[PDB]
Amino acid sequence: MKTILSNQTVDIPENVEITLKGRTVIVKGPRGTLRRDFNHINVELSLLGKKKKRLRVDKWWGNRKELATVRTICSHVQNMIKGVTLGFRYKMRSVYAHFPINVVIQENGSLVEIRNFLGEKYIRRVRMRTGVACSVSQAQKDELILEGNDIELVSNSAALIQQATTVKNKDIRKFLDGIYVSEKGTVQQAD
Amino acid sequence: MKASGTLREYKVVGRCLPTPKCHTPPLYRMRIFAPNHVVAKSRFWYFVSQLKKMKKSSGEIVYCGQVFEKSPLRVKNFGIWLRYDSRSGTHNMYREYRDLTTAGAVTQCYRDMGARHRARAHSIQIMKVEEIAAGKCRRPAVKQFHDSKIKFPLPHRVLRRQHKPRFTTKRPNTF
Amino acid sequence: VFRRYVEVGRVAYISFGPHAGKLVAIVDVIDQNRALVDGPCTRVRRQAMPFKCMQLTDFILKFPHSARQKYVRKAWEKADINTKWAATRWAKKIDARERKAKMTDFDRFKVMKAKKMRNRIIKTEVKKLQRAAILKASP
Amino acid sequence: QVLVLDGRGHLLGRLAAIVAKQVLLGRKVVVVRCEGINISGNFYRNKLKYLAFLRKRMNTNPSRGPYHFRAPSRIFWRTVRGMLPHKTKRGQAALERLKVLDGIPPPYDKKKRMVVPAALKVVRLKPTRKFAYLGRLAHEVGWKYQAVTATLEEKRKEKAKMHYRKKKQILRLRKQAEKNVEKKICKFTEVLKTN
RNA sequence: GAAGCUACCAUCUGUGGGAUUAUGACUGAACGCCUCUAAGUCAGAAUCCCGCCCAGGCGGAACGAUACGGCAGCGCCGCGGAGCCUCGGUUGGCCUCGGAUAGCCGGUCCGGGGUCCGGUGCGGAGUGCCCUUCGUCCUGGGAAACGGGGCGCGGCCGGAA
RNA sequence: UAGCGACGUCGCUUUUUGAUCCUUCGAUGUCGGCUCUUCCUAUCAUUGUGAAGCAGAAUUCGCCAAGCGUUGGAUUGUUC
RNA sequence: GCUGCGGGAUGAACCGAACGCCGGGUUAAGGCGCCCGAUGCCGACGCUCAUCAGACCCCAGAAAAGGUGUUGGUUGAUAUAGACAGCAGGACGGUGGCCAUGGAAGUCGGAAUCCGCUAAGGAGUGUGUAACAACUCACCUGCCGAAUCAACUAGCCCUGA
Ligand SMILES: [Mg+2]
Ligand SMILES: [Mg+2]
Ligand SMILES: [Mg+2]
Ligand SMILES: [Mg+2]
Ligand SMILES: [Mg+2]
Ligand SMILES: [Mg+2]
Ligand SMILES: [Mg+2]
Ligand SMILES: [Mg+2]
Ligand SMILES: [Mg+2]
Ligand SMILES: [Mg+2]
Ligand SMILES: [Mg+2]
Ligand SMILES: [Mg+2]
Ligand SMILES: [Mg+2]
Ligand SMILES: [Mg+2]
Ligand SMILES: [Mg+2]
Ligand SMILES: [Mg+2]
Ligand SMILES: [Mg+2]
Ligand SMILES: [Mg+2]
Ligand SMILES: [Mg+2]
Ligand SMILES: [Mg+2]
Ligand SMILES: [Mg+2]
Repeated sequence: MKTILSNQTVDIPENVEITLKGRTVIVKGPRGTLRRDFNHINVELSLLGKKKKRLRVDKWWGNRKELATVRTICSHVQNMIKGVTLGFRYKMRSVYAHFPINVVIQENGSLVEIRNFLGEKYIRRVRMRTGVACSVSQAQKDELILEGNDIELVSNSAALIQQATTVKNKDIRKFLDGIYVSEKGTVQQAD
Repeated sequence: MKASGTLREYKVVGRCLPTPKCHTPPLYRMRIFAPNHVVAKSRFWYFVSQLKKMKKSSGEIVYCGQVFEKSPLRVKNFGIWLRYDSRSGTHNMYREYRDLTTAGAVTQCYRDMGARHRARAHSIQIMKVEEIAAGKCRRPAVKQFHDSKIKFPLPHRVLRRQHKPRFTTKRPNTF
Repeated sequence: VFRRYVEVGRVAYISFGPHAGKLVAIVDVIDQNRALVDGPCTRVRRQAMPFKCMQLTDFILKFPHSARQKYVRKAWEKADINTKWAATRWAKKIDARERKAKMTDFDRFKVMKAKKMRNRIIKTEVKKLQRAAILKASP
Repeated sequence: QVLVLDGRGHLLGRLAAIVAKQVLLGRKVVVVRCEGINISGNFYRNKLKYLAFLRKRMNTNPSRGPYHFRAPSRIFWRTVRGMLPHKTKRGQAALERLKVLDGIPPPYDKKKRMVVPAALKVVRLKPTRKFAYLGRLAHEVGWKYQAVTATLEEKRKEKAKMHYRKKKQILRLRKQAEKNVEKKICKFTEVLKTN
């Protein structure tokens, strides 16, 4: 019905600095930096306040389908702040009912080599997206920790790893085997 | 009915011919929205025939006068009652509009009905038009304007002059 | 971003229409497509004009919403919009366009003759400034 | 006597109609940088339309049938030919006035390009509407010179950048000279008649 | 039974890239939560296109030679002279990229950041320069030290789509 | 409601037959078989998929899907 | 048929209109992005996004049914005596109640269907066990905090195709 104004405010901590040359948002924090182009949203972004620096997102004369993106923008900024402050760590555990899945890292966790998945001789090589590092965690059996900054990259690499081990021509209910993302959290705690 | 251009309010009074069985008819009055007095009288005859036993031959129109708005400079809110007829069946409706004139609100109602429901002017019966206050406005599209200190820009304004400098080295800033 | 807003008390310029070339004061917004405009001191009556018909300016006036003419003209005179309107780079460009359109044949001839004297000296000085910059950047 | 119309940002039909109407009058039109012509609608939608056009072909002899072009300049040329009366002598004579070209060649890099605002995507389509680039659409179907086109475009852009820097330096020197010679140049006529 | 033709009746060879469909997914609001979608991302195939291969357009490029013999003949530069066929124009504009919820100009400092002007664009194509000049001669004021045209010389190819 | 689904009801097709006789009576050579090209999809198999009363195997129901194949004979003029 | 002419691209019957040869003006039906004359109006309001859009009587294509895709309407029911969603807690006793029997202890069945402390628990909305156990729901409550839920109706679009 062409709503007049739709505004959403996002708070910013003291650790991270955020900047905008336009719809482009750049967040600089303790662990690396993030930058995203929002040229396909068509929404106003303005930071205001000293020592607080709250970011408001404003939409004027938007329909029911256009008023939805003003919250997705704030959610993306929240995810960027969370990843640049604490980071995103996905623990993926592998179910290996009979055949043990042998996962190894190739080059600084940028490449995952999976051997002996359901007894197949095929070697599955999955490369991680830039900025995501994977490792075999200790004090636990058959798990992989994938740590990074950008959530849309960490979860993308996790989904790639999960879909690499997929049963074919067999039952999906039966033959429960493969690496599934068990836990999702941050690298830094107490926040 | 065509409802071409802008509509006009007409107060139309009418009564049956004095018959030997009874004289001095009740002289019924109506308030019709029509582009001109001819179709105003026609619609008045149609409505009074649908309501009571009256026809153009057995009856007559005493007075038909243009009605001007009592406050053309004030922004008012109007509640329109519709008795429209769809492709399947006829339905009643209550709409709300914001305009300066009653005829303007009726024009907006006709255009909005024809646009949103594909209802031609043939099957639209304006039941009641009354000015309502801002407190009794149930429509959110109208209620969103009952706020003082209202501020909003005009973003992405069209060029509107695409063909006057049809050939140029410019790219419109649109801001 | 978006340093201009329509509101109760915004003075706007009419780009086209029957009152093209005049300033009006937006009293209130009606139906998100047209607004009531007063323009008491600009010789225009109170009426409704579309948003796309008007162009926004920088000056803002303090009116109560749906105020009368005796209360909007007083604030217009208090803000003193008319005299300060000529002291801007926008009305000056508009008047410049009007004068260029009102040019006559003698005026065009005089402008053409003055261009010969004006542009040539500028060109002969640019030819010296360029060589001066070249000699400066030579070592 | 020629009209050098830029291609980037303009809609296919919205620009082709204007060019077809202006060519029948006698103005020689040259459409430059045709790989940037945008097309309204989804990219997959336009791809499906182009593939449905490709499917149409004479059965008994495909060589002696509909000639499907893969270059975006030739696509724009066929679009303009669809509006021009090419089966008559007037349209045949007008077809040479139109010169559709990919990239900005040497004969046209130095000429200033014109923009038709009646065909610009910014004023034609809503900011939420999807559009497809003719360059990518053509490259996805049997076009091979997109890489070299982009390379030559980068080269000519790096050249025009230095040219504009020189022009801006000249403009700065001109403004400095104008501010320097305040005396001996009154030119009250220029201000009274507003340039 | 030579040579030649011939046989799945002998012999050799038959090859990969992209955008994606169906589908499974990432982030994620609408709708406090959820959701593969509403804006954005990922994988994706005998299907689609191209790569390999087949023929090359009223398509164009690079290079060689370009008419002896005895009077010739044909090219390049500089040329003055006449006549015939064609159809069209009555100053030329020598250029940044890029967006349209943003960008232009100017700049101290450490290609980017900050600050200062302009912003219904005036360092603007509703623009700007050459310009609207009939010619010759005498003589005054302003501007002009580049001179002002080149059948002229040397240095650079300045620029390959 | 994996797979069917009666009593009812709504659609597509001219690969059957039938209804009418609009062009053809100074003639359009009227069955079948052999050879050969192309197209369609309502997919038998093959490529990639979803669901089962899918433990595996073998199967059944759909989705994008016509690129590639869909044979050798006994009797019948036979289509079948 | 006995009939030309302007529109329906095309045409026997459609819409206007009927016909000597010409110049000027206007118009019916129809149309104004280019073919092709005219919207190159600083036209108005609103709907619509399709990976099969849609685009004008005869006329050259489609139905029943469905959509948490949007846009309007109607009848209603809840909510500061703090709802709808989300997070967390309780979800009992008479009673493993009466007809059955290889097993029915709320959960395959027929009839029924109440009672007491409570802040609320239904002789119990579903998953599961051959049955018991277990999960879960109606219901009440703790945190948040102000609107929200359900059924029909018809315009475009989509599946049906
Ligand atoms: Mg199996
Ligand atoms: Mg080819
Ligand atoms: Mg062979
Ligand atoms: Mg998908
Ligand atoms: Mg017959
Ligand atoms: Mg014969
Ligand atoms: Mg024959
Ligand atoms: Mg085939
Ligand atoms: Mg006869
Ligand atoms: Mg007759
Ligand atoms: Mg007739
Ligand atoms: Mg006709
Ligand atoms: Mg009739
Ligand atoms: Mg008729
Ligand atoms: Mg005439
Ligand atoms: Mg008409
Ligand atoms: Mg025309
Ligand atoms: Mg359909
Ligand atoms: Mg037709
Ligand atoms: Mg037919
Ligand atoms: Mg509906």
